[PDB]
Amino acid sequence: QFVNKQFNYKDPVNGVDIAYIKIPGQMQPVKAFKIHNKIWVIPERDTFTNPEEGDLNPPQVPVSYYDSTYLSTDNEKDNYLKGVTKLFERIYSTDLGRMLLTSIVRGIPFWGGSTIDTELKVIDTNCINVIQPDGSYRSEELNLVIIGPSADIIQFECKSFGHEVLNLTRNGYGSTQYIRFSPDFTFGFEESLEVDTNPLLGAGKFATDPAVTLAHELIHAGHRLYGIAINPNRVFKVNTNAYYEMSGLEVSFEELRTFGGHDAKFIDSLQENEFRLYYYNKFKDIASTLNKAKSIVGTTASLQYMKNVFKEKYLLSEDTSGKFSVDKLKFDKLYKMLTEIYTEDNFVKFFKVLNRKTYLNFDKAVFKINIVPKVNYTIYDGFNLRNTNLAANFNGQNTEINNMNFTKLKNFTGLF
Ligand SMILES: [Zn+2]
Repeated sequence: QFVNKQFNYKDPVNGVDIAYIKIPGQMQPVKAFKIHNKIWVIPERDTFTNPEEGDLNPPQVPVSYYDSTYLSTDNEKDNYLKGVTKLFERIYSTDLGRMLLTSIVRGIPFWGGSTIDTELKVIDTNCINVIQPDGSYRSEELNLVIIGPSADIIQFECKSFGHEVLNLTRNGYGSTQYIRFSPDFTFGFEESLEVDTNPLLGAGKFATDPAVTLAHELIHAGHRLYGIAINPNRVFKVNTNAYYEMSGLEVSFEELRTFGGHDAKFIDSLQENEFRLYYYNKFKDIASTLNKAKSIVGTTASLQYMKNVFKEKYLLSEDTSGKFSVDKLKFDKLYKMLTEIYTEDNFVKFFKVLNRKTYLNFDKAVFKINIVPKVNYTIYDGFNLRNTNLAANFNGQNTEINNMNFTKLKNFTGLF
């Protein structure tokens, strides 16, 4: 199992894996759960990571959904925690998911906080502050936090804190990733491509498996933890869908990469090679920075332990004297793993689900779901339960046939 404890929300705090924490304005502490080394879950709406997003009311775009009361009660938080746990187990049960989660846990954000070259130092915004049994705070490094959505319930995304001059998600360093996510809602899509990619057609017959949606965000998180995310200012000015063109819709290269399959091929070979070279250069910077460091700051870890952590993360070569370098062959291999093997399209193949065929579509609807009961959804089958009417033809994802598992909250078709 990926998650050794089946936490209940009302389990007592212990200051270790069930604790009140603060994240790096003023905030009150929030109850959080450490589901795995380097990975925490905060069953709260995210009113914390962005100062401009401190409340839960609408400011509405077609694809949005608002309910300021979602995820306010203990029962909802208990189910949130169980649902997120189940999705991590579903992911981890696949070879591809085990690979991705292993990469994520090994992807410790770089200790790039020193302004003195000869010293190696943590960056504080890659930590959380945990209330200990005596009521005082300690600082804990972590890689990933799953948190509830902000005002728009269905705006899922990977958020992280910046640095004053460093671009941590694009300079190889990485940073702690906060994924706004809910297991309590999902998207409807259409099985015919010419309907799915038309904004005027379809009610959302099939439901997206939320394990795919979480995997998608985890793939972004992998890019961002390794500091290889593509700048969102690099976009495909889509010219393969007449409706996209009418509205001038642009899609980031980072999204196309993450989806994979034919979408990723809209990044041409020259651009692919440019980015590979750019990020290779960032890993070389990191090796040079590590070589300059002769002392560590803080008392919790030795310099040789931290140099090993980063050797293992970046797959660096180390000579006998202890000098690091980047092997271009190993770089290309890791870069390829993170960017081409870990894709939405590949997850679809492992989960054996129906899914959108492209990111360049129009979402059809949003449904309320409940994946916690095993009669509804399982680690091994998702909605498409074996030895039932739901096992065949993705019938479990068919919102018409498995109608008790989906309640439509909003239609998007006709609003674009
Ligand atoms: Zn995405």
